[PDB]
Amino acid sequence: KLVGFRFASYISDYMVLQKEPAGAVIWGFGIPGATVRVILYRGQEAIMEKVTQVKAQSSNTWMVVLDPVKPGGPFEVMAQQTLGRMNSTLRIHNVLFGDVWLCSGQSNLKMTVSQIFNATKEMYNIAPYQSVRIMSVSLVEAEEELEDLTEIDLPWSKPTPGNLGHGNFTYMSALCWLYGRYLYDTLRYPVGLVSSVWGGTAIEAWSSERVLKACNVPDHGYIPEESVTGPREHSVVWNAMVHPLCNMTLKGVLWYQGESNMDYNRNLYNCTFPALIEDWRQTFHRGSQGQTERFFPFGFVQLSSYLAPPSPDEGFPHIRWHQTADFGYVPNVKMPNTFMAVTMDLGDRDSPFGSVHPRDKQTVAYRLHLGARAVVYGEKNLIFQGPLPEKIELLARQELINITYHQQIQLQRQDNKIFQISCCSNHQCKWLPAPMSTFSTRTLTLNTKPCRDSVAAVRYAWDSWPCEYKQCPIYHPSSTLPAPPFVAFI
Ligand SMILES: *[C@@H]1O[C@H](CO)[C@@H](O[C@@H]2O[C@H](CO)[C@@H](O[C@@H]3O[C@H](CO[C@H]4O[C@H](CO)[C@@H](O)[C@H](O)[C@@H]4O)[C@@H](O)[C@H](O[C@H]4O[C@H](CO)[C@@H](O)[C@H](O)[C@@H]4O)[C@@H]3O)[C@H](O)[C@H]2NC(C)=O)[C@H](O)[C@H]1NC(C)=O
Ligand SMILES: *[C@@H]1O[C@H](CO)[C@@H](O[C@@H]2O[C@H](CO)[C@@H](O[C@@H]3O[C@H](CO[C@H]4O[C@H](CO)[C@@H](O)[C@H](O)[C@@H]4O)[C@@H](O)[C@H](O[C@H]4O[C@H](CO)[C@@H](O)[C@H](O)[C@@H]4O)[C@@H]3O)[C@H](O)[C@H]2NC(C)=O)[C@H](O)[C@H]1NC(C)=O
Ligand SMILES: *[C@@H]1O[C@H](CO)[C@@H](O[C@@H]2O[C@H](CO)[C@@H](O[C@@H]3O[C@H](CO[C@H]4O[C@H](CO)[C@@H](O)[C@H](O)[C@@H]4O)[C@@H](O)[C@H](O[C@H]4O[C@H](CO)[C@@H](O)[C@H](O)[C@@H]4O)[C@@H]3O)[C@H](O)[C@H]2NC(C)=O)[C@H](O)[C@H]1NC(C)=O
Ligand SMILES: *[C@@H]1O[C@H](CO[C@@H]2O[C@@H](C)[C@@H](O)[C@@H](O)[C@@H]2O)[C@@H](O[C@@H]2O[C@H](CO)[C@@H](O[C@@H]3O[C@H](CO)[C@@H](O)[C@H](O)[C@@H]3O)[C@H](O)[C@H]2NC(C)=O)[C@H](O)[C@H]1NC(C)=O
Ligand SMILES: *[C@@H]1O[C@H](CO)[C@@H](O[C@@H]2O[C@H](CO)[C@@H](O)[C@H](O)[C@H]2NC(C)=O)[C@H](O)[C@H]1NC(C)=O
Ligand SMILES: *[C@@H]1O[C@H](CO)[C@@H](O)[C@H](O)[C@H]1NC(C)=O
Repeated sequence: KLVGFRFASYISDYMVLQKEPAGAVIWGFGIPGATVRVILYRGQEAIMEKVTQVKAQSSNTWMVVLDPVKPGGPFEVMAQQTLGRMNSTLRIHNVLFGDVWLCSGQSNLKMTVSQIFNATKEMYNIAPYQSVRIMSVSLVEAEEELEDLTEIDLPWSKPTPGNLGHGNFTYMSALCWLYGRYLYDTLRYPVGLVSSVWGGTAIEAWSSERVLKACNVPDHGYIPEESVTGPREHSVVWNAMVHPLCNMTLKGVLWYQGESNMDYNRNLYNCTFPALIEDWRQTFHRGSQGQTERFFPFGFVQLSSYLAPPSPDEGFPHIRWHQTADFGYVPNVKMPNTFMAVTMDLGDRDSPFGSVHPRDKQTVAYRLHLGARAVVYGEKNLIFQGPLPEKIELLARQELINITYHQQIQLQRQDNKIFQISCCSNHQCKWLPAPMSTFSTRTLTLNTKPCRDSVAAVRYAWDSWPCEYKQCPIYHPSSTLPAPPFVAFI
């Protein structure tokens, strides 16, 4: 109905488009049946040209896929609209080509540069990162999937101190920006960061109907008040803030979510999250006409610490577990081409926003940058996963449990209460603290004395607030990566 020739909403000046091998997609609206010519200029020279015609059927859209472009810039992109004796031209300037990353999640990734530690110096450190272009999607929800973005908080723009730290939970994600900054330090070519994030949302709002069907999520349509403070309805956030973007070619996705699922559909998270990334991969693949990799990188953050009221069953450790598909590490078979950052040891007790919103986002960006370099940018043989036990065995006569880790381990502190084992007597189990007894470069021996001989399972770091800041027991000496939490059965 709106027949005004225009680019898509997220196509503006200063943007970053996807680089070779993938081809950037340029689409917009116009008059049905009119002809559209999209020309890419390097300076004043027209490097390339594609031709298409605006759909005469329902969509009312015109779309071209450019040829692979080499990272760099600046470029210009022009679209010309012609029909009969009617002529129109659109031009966007200072376009760059490089790796585009989509950041989404809830309030912890909404947190801005102005809100984190060392805020001012990070805010004003942009001089070497002017080719790290940024955009923040405004909060909109919709009952049905949308073809275009309704509302944009921060259009494509070069980073400045003001737009980096532009308020409380507003413009630029500290995590997204810092991660893109590490990425630019490494890659040294243009990076684009599009952040569409809504605080206090459950993963159901971010998933389409397909994931809900695949995981048999209860079709309440609504979600317990306190658990989630944002849009309850299913898939609305996805419909209005992520679906329109799936026609943009992007390098990868950064994801920080799970806090709102601690007490809502907890036990289905190990289904929904892998299903979510898979559905996003497929939908972006078809939306960009195959330009986005069908298995594009999906880097995510494991939930951080949280000072929580005492509870018999805490959701946070369960969600930390389910975020790995109950496997303890990524990438794994259920999540190929994915990297993770463990953040439970980066707890902030005195944060003004809450224990759940720690201000140390630089360390998170560093660990995510390790994961990305290893999994995505061919920096193999770089330690990006924390020490995880390859072998667990039980010595019933010695009343011990011998655990051996794949990587060498280094002891930062002993915690009698961090290791817990389950005591199933009369076939009724009970979780009890198991103190560490012996330690070695690659193995440690736990003690069973409090549980007699009915041992069934062990678990490590299964508390919402497991340790104090950067003070967890087990660490890698070289990589400064913490031993991730886990549960194992005997
Ligand atoms: C509070 O926040 C500020 C702002 O971010 C931090 O200060 C920056 O910290 C980063 C990271 O330490 C510094 O970046 C490093 O700079 C070194 C040289 O930078 C100078 O020289 C280059 C030209 O060579 C100039 O372009 C640049 O502007 C600087 O003048 C690099 O050598 C570093 O890279 C390598 O270092 C290690 C090895 O030691 C490698 O392992 C790395 O992978 C990497 O390859 C790095 O790029 C930056 O210079 C700091 N200053 C500013 C103004 O940003 C504070 O650290 C932070 N403080 C606290 C307490 O949180
Ligand atoms: C994604 O993650 C979720 C949560 O981790 C998984 O859902 C649970 O998975 C576990 C393990 O597969 C299931 O546990 C089974 O529970 C049975 C009884 O359940 C009752 O008791 C528990 C607690 O006591 C209550 O919470 C529950 O509501 C019921 O009242 C046990 O009988 C099972 O054990 C039997 O078989 C095993 C097989 O080896 C023996 O070792 C045991 O001794 C015993 O004979 C088992 O413990 C649990 O039922 C699942 N649901 C819930 C709500 O907890 C998903 O499976 C997981 N999905 C994927 C794909 O990873
Ligand atoms: C960017 O890439 C994405 C990739 O998905 C594309 O998104 C697709 O957009 C179209 C919109 O045209 C979506 O298709 C629409 O689905 C409607 C509802 O489907 C459900 O409900 C119907 C009955 O209610 C069932 O039959 C069906 O099986 C589903 O269960 C259809 O009703 C739509 O057709 C009707 O809508 C238009 C209104 O615009 C009418 O004018 C038509 O005449 C027709 O009656 C339509 O098919 C599609 O679902 C989206 N993809 C996905 C995966 O969901 C974008 O199109 C693409 N953008 C560009 C510019 O290329
Ligand atoms: C960004 O947010 C911080 C944190 O505040 C908390 O989180 C926000 C998301 C909101 O939900 C806030 O309602 C919430 O408290 C803000 O810090 C707060 O700053 C204000 C003003 O500087 C402080 O208010 C005053 O505090 C003095 C104490 O000396 C009282 O006497 C006054 O009457 C008045 O209440 C407030 O204490 C402070 N809160 C915390 C927890 O530190 C911050 O202002 C905000 N910044 C911007 C730019 O919006
Ligand atoms: C716990 O398991 C580890 C792992 O095997 C044992 O350490 C091994 O000890 C043998 C002794 O001959 C060495 O040859 C291996 O090289 C050791 N492995 C490693 C990784 O160091 C350890 O002895 C076991 N401890 C107990 C009490 O059973
Ligand atoms: C549209 O106008 C521009 C500038 O006047 C011109 O270069 C172009 O050839 C025109 N296209 C038509 C008339 O189809």
